[PDB]
Amino acid sequence: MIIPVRCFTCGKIVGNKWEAYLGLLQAEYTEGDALDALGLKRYCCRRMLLAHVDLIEKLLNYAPLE
Amino acid sequence: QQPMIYICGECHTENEIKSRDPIRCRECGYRIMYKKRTKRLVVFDAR
Amino acid sequence: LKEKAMAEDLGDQDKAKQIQDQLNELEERAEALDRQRTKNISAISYINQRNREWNIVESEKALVAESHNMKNQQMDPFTRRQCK
Amino acid sequence: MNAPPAFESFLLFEGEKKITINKDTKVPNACLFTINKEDHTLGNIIKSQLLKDPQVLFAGYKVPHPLEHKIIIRVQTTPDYSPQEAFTNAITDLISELSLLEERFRVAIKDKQEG
Amino acid sequence: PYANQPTVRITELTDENVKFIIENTDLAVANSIRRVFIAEVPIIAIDWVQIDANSSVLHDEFIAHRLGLIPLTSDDIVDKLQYSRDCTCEEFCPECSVEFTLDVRCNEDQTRHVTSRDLISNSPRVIPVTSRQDDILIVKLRKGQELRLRAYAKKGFGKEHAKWNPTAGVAFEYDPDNALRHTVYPKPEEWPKSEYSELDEDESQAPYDPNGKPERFYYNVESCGSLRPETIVLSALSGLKKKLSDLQTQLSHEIQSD
Amino acid sequence: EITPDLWQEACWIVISSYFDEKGLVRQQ
Amino acid sequence: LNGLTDRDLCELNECPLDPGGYFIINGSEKVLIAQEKMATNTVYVFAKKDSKYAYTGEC
Amino acid sequence: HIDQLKEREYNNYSWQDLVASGVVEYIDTLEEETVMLAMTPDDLQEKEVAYCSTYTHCEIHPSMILGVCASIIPFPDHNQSPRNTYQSAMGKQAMGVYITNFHVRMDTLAHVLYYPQKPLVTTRSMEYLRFRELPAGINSIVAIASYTGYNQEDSVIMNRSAVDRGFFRSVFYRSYKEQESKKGFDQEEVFEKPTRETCQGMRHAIYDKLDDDGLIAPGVRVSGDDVIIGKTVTLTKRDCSTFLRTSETGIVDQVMVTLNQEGYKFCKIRVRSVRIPQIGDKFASRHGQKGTCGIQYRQEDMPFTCEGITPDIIINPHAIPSRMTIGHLIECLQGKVSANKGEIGDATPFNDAVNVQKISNLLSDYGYHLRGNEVLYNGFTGRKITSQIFIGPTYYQRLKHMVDDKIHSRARGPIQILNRQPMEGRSRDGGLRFGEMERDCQIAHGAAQFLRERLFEASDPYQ
Amino acid sequence: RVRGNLMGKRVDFSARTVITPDPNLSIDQVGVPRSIAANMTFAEIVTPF
Amino acid sequence: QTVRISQGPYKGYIGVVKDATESTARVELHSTCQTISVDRQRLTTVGSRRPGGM
Amino acid sequence: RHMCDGDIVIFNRQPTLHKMSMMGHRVRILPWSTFRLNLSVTTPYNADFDGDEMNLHLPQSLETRAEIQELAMVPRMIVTPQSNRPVMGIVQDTLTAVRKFTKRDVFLERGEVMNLLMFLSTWDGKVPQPAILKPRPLWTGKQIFSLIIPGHINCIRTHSTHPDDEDSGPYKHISPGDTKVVVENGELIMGILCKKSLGTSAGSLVHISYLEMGHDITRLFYSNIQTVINNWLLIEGHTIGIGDSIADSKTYQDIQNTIKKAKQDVIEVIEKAHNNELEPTPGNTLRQTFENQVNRILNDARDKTGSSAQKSLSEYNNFKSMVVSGAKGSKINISQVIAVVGQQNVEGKRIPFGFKHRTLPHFIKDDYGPESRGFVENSYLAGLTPTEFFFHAMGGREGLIDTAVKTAETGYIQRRLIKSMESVMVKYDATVRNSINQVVQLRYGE
Amino acid sequence: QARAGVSQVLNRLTFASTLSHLRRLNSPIGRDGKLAKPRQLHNTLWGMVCPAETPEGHA
Amino acid sequence: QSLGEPATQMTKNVTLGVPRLKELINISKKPKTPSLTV
Amino acid sequence: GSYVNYRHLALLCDTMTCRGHLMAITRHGVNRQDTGPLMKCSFEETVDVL
RNA sequence: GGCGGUUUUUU
Ligand SMILES: [Mg+2]
Ligand SMILES: [Zn+2]
Ligand SMILES: [Zn+2]
Ligand SMILES: [Zn+2]
Repeated sequence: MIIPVRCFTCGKIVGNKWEAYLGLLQAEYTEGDALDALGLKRYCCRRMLLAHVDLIEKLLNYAPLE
Repeated sequence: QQPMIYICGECHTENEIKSRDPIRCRECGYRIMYKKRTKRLVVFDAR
Repeated sequence: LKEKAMAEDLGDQDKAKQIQDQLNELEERAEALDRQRTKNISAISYINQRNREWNIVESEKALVAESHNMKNQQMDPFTRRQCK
Repeated sequence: MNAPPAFESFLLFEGEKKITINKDTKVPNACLFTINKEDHTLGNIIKSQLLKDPQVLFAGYKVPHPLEHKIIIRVQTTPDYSPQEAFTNAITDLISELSLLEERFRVAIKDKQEG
Repeated sequence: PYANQPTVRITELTDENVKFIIENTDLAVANSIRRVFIAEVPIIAIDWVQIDANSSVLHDEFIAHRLGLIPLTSDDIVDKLQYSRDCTCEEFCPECSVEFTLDVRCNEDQTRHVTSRDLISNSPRVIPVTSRQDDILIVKLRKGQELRLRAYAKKGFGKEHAKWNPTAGVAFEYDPDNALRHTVYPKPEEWPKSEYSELDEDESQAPYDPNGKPERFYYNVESCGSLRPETIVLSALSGLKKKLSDLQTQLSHEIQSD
Repeated sequence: EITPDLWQEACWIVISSYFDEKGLVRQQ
Repeated sequence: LNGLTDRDLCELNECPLDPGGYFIINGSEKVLIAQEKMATNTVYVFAKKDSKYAYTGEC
Repeated sequence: HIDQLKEREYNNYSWQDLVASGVVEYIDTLEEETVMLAMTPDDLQEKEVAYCSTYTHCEIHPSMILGVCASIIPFPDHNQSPRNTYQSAMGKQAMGVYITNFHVRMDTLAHVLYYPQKPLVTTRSMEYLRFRELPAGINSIVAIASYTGYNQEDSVIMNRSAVDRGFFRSVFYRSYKEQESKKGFDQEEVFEKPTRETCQGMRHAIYDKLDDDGLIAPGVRVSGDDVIIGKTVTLTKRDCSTFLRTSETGIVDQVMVTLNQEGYKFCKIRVRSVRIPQIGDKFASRHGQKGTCGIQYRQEDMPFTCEGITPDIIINPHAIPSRMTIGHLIECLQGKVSANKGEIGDATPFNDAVNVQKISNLLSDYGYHLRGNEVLYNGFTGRKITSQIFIGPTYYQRLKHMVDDKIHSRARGPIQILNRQPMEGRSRDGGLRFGEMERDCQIAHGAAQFLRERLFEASDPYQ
Repeated sequence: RVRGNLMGKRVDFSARTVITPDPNLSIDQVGVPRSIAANMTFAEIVTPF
Repeated sequence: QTVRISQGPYKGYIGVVKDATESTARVELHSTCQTISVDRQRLTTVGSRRPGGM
Repeated sequence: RHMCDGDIVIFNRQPTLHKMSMMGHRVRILPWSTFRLNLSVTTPYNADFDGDEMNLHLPQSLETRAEIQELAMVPRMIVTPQSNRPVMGIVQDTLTAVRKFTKRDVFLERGEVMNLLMFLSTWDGKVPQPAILKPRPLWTGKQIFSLIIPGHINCIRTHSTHPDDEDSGPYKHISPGDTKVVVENGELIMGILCKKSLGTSAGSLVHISYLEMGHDITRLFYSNIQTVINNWLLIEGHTIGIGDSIADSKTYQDIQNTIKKAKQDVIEVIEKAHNNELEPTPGNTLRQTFENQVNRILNDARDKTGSSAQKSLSEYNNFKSMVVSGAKGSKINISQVIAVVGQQNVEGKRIPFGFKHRTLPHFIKDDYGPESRGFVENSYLAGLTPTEFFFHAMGGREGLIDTAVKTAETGYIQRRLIKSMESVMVKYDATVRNSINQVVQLRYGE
Repeated sequence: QARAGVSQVLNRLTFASTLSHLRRLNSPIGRDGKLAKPRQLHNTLWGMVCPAETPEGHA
Repeated sequence: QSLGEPATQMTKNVTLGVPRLKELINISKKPKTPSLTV
Repeated sequence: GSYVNYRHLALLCDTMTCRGHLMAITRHGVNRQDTGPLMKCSFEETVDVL
């Protein structure tokens, strides 16, 4: 539902990179380039960005009030 | 002095519903309403 | 409710008024959604659409490259039936 | 529901002893040291240090059970050398070696930091 | 019948990771130091959360989990603070804990990104990795939702929970060229050469060495952000030494009692 | 014009259109 | 929710991913399993051997 | 048609256009017996031995024969048919975000996974099945090996540190509904705290945990045998309320109150419980490799490659050959390749262009063994393992088969009314049945005393 | 009765839980949990011993 | 009544006393899904009233 | 009093098929919430640790407790009277581990030997003389395993990969391949261990141990074998993956040639059957003999491809290691994985013509070709064609239906068999009689 | 006397389960039949029925 | 039990396995595959 | 290929051929012996034999 | 102190 705070395998902080990842992918960088641009050498941490599903958006679509 | 406060379903407004009273909002008029979070010490261990 | 009232009422003026009210409500809802999703909720859809377009073009270039590099195809882990 | 807490892997319980010694009757000059609330960290190094010591005929640590926080180190030295002093000297020399390594690492770091 | 004289040489010193090489040591000691880096390393981290109002969409425990995973710098505070379990007082005293507060509420139309920056810490030095690179996203709030809580971070190590695991990814390698034959390659020509391989590109692996012991242990300690890498190495060495000292003291008392 | 070889990609555009036109529970 | 927009679906506490096509009786989501039988108006021929008839045409 | 269809959405081209142009035709099972169907258009139409040369139709994509749960299986043709069927059956039991609006639902029994990631290798069919948006699993670094021994007969060894960070963490919701009604002329129910005086029939449990209205407030702790609603029926009052089932333990999420069709006060209360992956939990990949978490080791104890990459799961290598599930190995290899590259791969069943050699060639261009094997280290002593373990990403799931939901015991619990014998069922706090087969086993053993004790002493003594 | 409640009864002091490997235990040992150990009870006579 | 463990390994947790005795006392942990038995002297009542009511 | 460590319970799996399915166990409590048991006590129960469920009963009387301890117990119920052979054998990863551990090229250092000796509950406390003193003390896997064998046990066994044409020729008592297990005075001398020596078979090592030593001695034997071989496997390591599934190119060429020859042969058989030359084999009709010849040709082709694949395997291959150990797998599985799956028969015959004279709408009518009827030409490693994929699905469905009907009928069969003789028993007069004292056998088992 | 199980409770355990239950079929043959011809996968179920998704118990 | 345990494992014409086992257990007047070996 | 001790087979054959005639293992063969109603109902035809 | 039925799942 939301980007984890760290990698399950390694432990590197990753929650502070989802927005940068979206921005780099939207600019022009591909995933394979934006990943190493952010700095994710180990493949165990690249899955947190290649596979993470973002359902918090759908969750917020059901606004309580207003 | 706790009249038991509820939150409407779609309006999300607070309502005071006492015993032996209908379950409806003060406005619009729905039949759904939830309660409010308790006042106890909700403490967690970030574990 | 407005749509049901418009479908139930046969008067032309009432139907036009209901249609105008429904259009105004839809426009207001769309404006609120846009103002609420101007960030994040819209950037995610933008990145998704551009990424699917990039994937389509990637697949097309891969296909044309596979069609071009038709020199030889000698592999072991592959086969196909051949009756008669 | 029966998951153990997370502090029972290192914290000692009221009544449990940290280290216990038990002399064996099968062979002479043989002692098993049972250490409570420890893991392979505090066992593999002691086994390796005991091996380096030539007067130690046998030295090996084991974990009776992974879920159980406990290890058993069997030691056997020459008849003119007791396993208690063997273990003591092993731990002492290991501590000295770690301190020397820490000092060397610190000086190497302070040199690497613009030097 | 004594210990050895290990040497150390650093090859890369940075503010994110440190690569060094230890020579003239034993494989057991190397592995022990590695495991101590990964677990037994004092460090501060959120541990006791108290939420007063959470109208967000996630769960009430989800917030606490994320707050615990958020790192917190402790370069010179972990050595001063004591374990809350060994404290000699009641309630999280500032002498053995740090306090944090969060109070956010989405008023504008755009959704809010409650990041780690909202964690207002009472202490100056104990703060999340946001000094010197976006912040850790806790949750997202929409208009009409809020989140008010206060947390206390204590000292701990990885052996208790993964939150107190400073080392992100410890890379430990010994004997790059399979010289000691600790790993038998069915087809050596099909395996790549290690980063530290001194062997040429012709030969696949170094020949066999019978009277050869494991030496030259290469470590690449990558810090998550809380403690610096060299600080982690020093703290781990100190912790291992303290464990050995406590074991020796207990052994002496046991021998004297018998 | 016939589409030789280059078909692994066009083979799924038709499936995509079919699923977008008709849902999974369209029979019910 | 006949051809309604995802906006209104979310406003009505529903999601656009719900395939739908299931009843709601007494608050429970009821789904009808498609039952199968023999096609009517077709003449089959069987040879049941555990009887007195050698062949049998069914309609 | 391909281009007019690719430029759809933006304009107004759909499947109806193809059906009208006369490029597609709906063939039924009775007419399919009289057409010369083809698999692929290019392969089966060039110029070889005159096999038929009179094709009338051509399928779209062969893999389309697969269904819903069988479609999500990557490389299903690389596995045995029984394991594909087992996987299609277990896929329905996987946890994750079953629906986007779950916070509004009040269903009974609902498991929601925290971080449901997307498969690193997705078939081209799940794109329409909608599995990528609402996944039911996490991509884990699985290492096929026999590390300790707790994963030797269809069992796994999870990483304790990963579980701590939030590896397959989930929340289970349980709802409880209760409506007051007019039982009779004199009998009548009402929500009210049963005090210790006026109420005669009452349970020996806590009641002040709830508010005056009688409904437990949200975000409050609750354990087994704790009052959740204050229903009292006037005879003066009998406590006819409901209690949280035993062995539940959780926290109240929300409370809803309304008027049912009859017009009486009807409330629903769902209590959530965060189920931390512990041993005994049942897991399964997308190939029928079901298992139960045997033991969990920390990151310091789990093995590690040349760099800081400890496996999250360790299956039993012995579970591979007998079951013949090479699709799982292919998936792991392709997942390693996709994570090193930076994009989801394809696992379509029939593709004629996804072999193992080419995937291995791509993987070798990243410093890894072409076959995926890597060199690990004994996490305990730190010595290299002589055997190069096969580690790589693989998509795992988590079934709702929790160990806490199945554990049960008994010590003279409740008894039935017809035949004074123990109850049945974990919810009713019943005892296990000593079957006739168990009777025969005991007879063979010759333990008549034990047999009589089971069928009389601990069953239903009577004079 | 003859096959449901005479030749096949339901007994007390019985527990049912999933199983997992444990090579550290002998073939005659069975690793039981703590909840079940606390729930079940064995009656023992009192003796000055 | 709501209590707070002031000493011991569980120092910091909050729970409601389920079963009390003359020495020990059973307390249910708010966070974890388990009830423990801690000495009574180790507990400290914190309560949860609601001043005001007007 | 609550259940404490050491109590005697009776553990069971819901389907009690035979006596060895409800044996006593000594209770041991552990933190987590799951029943547990040694893997060797998994064959009797037939459990699998994949989410199974087992029952645990506790008696309530010293009388009944002693009765269970003396009769129904794991170590006492090691051999079964149905086949007078063990039922608890090393049939898990420990089996493959001990096989690789007991090879002739296994050498250990003093550190590893002394670490493995820690896991031996029947160690006398003396370190054995190393098989290689100089130039460096190196023990041997077999030498370390000798200490695990209790007492002075004597037995001889044959290894799986033992060439039969060896006892006749020379090197009878000195096998080049390290076969012919010859244990003397409880000390392994020659040969490698596998299921033939440690598994459940008549005269196996565990069987000889139980017949010679006692039940408690055999219990300690099982425990030590597992606990030492697992700790050594911690260092050895065992895995499986593509590195083991791939062939050696030339194997692929041989497999393709064999498949082409098989196709040509079946086409020739079809041409002969069409032109009316294949005479009816005695006892069978023309179609019957045609199907028999086609099936024999396909089976011969499959066996040839499998033998070629097996001979092409390498010693470092994990599939071959597990197969030769007998822990899990078989030569047919390795063949179906690498070389070729084979035919997908249904009801003991080939895939029928569901449609009008053809299997699927793709294939043309009257196509008795191999691929058209179901012969899977590819392998699980190189993907499968959709037709053969659907056909493999049909074969799997047949197997599932067969298992269901078997489980439904055998239940009633066993119920009747037990109700027919639940009362028979041997009397003190040394004679078998029923409940009516009617002599059934003057002496049990004649 | 009528059928049973024609209307089931939609299993809302995951999205795949919801879809599968909505597109599921069911045969009217008696439960646990001695015969074995109707359970076998017929060749005609190509592109019409999933050849893998099916229970493994008595049905 | 000894004759029932392998019954759970077992499967010109002989019809061996569970069917033949059932036929022998139930002395019937008409077996399925009668035959003499002369 | 399986093996079963000859003792079990001999015992079964003897129980089937004890009363001269081939007593069938089914109810119709076992309930004819003069064992007793409490044992015949334990198998089948409960109400009938009672 | 509470029942019958059906369905779905698991070994
Ligand atoms: Mg099983
Ligand atoms: Zn990582
Ligand atoms: Zn209202
Ligand atoms: Zn303090």
